[PDB]
Amino acid sequence: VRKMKAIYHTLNLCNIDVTQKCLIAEVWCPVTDLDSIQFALRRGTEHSGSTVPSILNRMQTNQTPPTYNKTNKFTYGFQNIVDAYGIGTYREINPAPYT
Amino acid sequence: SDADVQKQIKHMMAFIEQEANEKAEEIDAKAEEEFNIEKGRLVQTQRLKIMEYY
Amino acid sequence: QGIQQLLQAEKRAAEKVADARKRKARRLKQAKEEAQMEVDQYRREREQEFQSKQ
Amino acid sequence: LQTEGSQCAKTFINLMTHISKEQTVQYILTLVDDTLQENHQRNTAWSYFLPMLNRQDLFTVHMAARIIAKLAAWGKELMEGSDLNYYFNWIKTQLSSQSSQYVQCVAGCLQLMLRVNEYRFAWVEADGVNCIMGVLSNKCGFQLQYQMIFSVWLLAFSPQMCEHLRRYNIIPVLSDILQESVKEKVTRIILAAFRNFLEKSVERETRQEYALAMIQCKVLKQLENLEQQKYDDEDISEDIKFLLEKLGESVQDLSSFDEYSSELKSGRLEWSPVHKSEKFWRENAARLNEKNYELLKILTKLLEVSDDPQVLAVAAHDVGEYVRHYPRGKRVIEQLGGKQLVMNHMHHEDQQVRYNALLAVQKLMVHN
Amino acid sequence: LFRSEEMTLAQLFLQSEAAYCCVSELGELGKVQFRDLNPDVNVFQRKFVNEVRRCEEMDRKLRFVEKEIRKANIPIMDTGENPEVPFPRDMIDLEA
Repeated sequence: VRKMKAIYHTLNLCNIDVTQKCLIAEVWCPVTDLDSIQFALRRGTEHSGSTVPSILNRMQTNQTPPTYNKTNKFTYGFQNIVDAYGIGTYREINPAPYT
Repeated sequence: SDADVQKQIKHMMAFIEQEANEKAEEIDAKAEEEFNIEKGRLVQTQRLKIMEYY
Repeated sequence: QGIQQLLQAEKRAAEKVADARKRKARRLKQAKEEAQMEVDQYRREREQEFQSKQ
Repeated sequence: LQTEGSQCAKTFINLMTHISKEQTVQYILTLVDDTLQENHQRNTAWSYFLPMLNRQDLFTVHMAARIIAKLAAWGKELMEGSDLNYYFNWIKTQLSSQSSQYVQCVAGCLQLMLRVNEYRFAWVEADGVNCIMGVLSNKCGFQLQYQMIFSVWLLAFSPQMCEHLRRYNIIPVLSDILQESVKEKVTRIILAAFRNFLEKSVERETRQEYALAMIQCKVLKQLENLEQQKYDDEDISEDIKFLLEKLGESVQDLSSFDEYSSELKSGRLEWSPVHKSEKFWRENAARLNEKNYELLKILTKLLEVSDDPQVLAVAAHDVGEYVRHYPRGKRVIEQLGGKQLVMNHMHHEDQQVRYNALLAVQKLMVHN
Repeated sequence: LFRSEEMTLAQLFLQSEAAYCCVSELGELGKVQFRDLNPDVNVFQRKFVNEVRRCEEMDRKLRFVEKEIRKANIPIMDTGENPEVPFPRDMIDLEA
């Protein structure tokens, strides 16, 4: 039930639904992680019984992107110690491998 | 893959004919109550006027 | 982008429902006026028993 | 461009048959389907084109089925219903679910024939309606189920056909399709199929379609949250409010005690919504004493002499709800010794009659 | 890992029938940042505020049972196994 509440919470976060009877979502995602989401979304719509595969359009806007760091079980403590003072911007050098 | 803009016009326009035909053929099939059984209201009314001459 | 292709596509899918909403309010008037064409015709359906009892 | 197509049809009909080039004949048949889709007359020749069709090619079997549905469902003098009972048997093998890539298309050709009224009477008699029940059993009914529910929705208009289709398990099989509700257009036609069923019956046998169909199934509890959802199509929002008001009376109109008296005096004591409803037991507080408290004594008598693996839990529930609503009835069952019967029946091996009699014996002694 | 990870702002096109199944499979993967398209709306009229109430009362009754078992001291085993997401056709059956 706590999963199903979360999916219905982020569908409230999803499309205005004025455009069609379908949902549009502008999500951020890693560029090098893009084969894994498309392989999951292709078989994710198969469970619903739909013959129409959902598609993924790439945008070229100018909104500021968030940061992301590959986080292990070891380097998580050294990451949030650096992250406590200030979040890093897009593609600044993370001092956490040096920390 | 540049085929996404083709895949967009592929099956999302196939959703249009799902709304186009199958919703209008629903309304086109709503004639048995709006034409056929409303035919039976007045032809039973003027069936009295056959009998009053009869 | 893709939603600009979907805005007029939704509109033509809404329009194909919209003219179905109006031909069902048009034939509905004709359904009452085709049911009173028997007034011209079912008096001739009365006419066959006029010769029969005569 | 509009070229008063009237003449040269006999030259086209002779060309459609005699040509061994099946690639060109499929193109000849597709031009006839495209042109006659929005226009008038092109039915002895319609019977003549049927024998040359339905043979040895995947394109001509459904393209002729497109044009023979357009010919049969349109026209006054072109209405040739004697040829219709001829036609159904040839394509009934193709109407079976053993074909691939064409089960969706001939269902669309089937809907055109099932549109007009007189065509439906000759259909269901020659049918063996199990062809619909075959595909309604799980066979990937994403679009296929929408086509077949649209077919039976057409079959609900004429009143005498409603008592023809009721010799089956239709509506709880259909409510099993309703609880899925993934396509969001199958639910708009299967709620309309529930309305066209229920509205067009001139009988008291609409109550046959509650007990099989509505009150004894997981549909009326589903219709409460169907109202809570946010549908856009305005006929759906009036379809639910029509079904909720038709089934809103349908729970308490047998929740009368008469029926319950028809249940108690005749026996068999089945599971019914009259037992779980508290507005039933709000009404018949003194009605067991209106029957001179025999009506309770006939209920503990069937509780006594019979083992009843199912309806004893109903009988244990019936004495429990009365006792909570009349404290003097606790003294009544003491004079009959029915409390010691529930004491024995709560120790039964079955868990349903154990759980119901445990609530029954604990309602007897709330206060002493 | 001295430079960063780089983000895309891709755009999803999820169908109405494939609206629960894809997002639930995206949550098991866990690499998306769903952004608010309409921030200027209230807490209701978000198309799915009806059953997110119903998931909260299903959570409310389940918090009551979890209080009840530990009050009776029957400590429940975990047996760590992450289950799969329940479909909405199982959601109606869950309240019963």
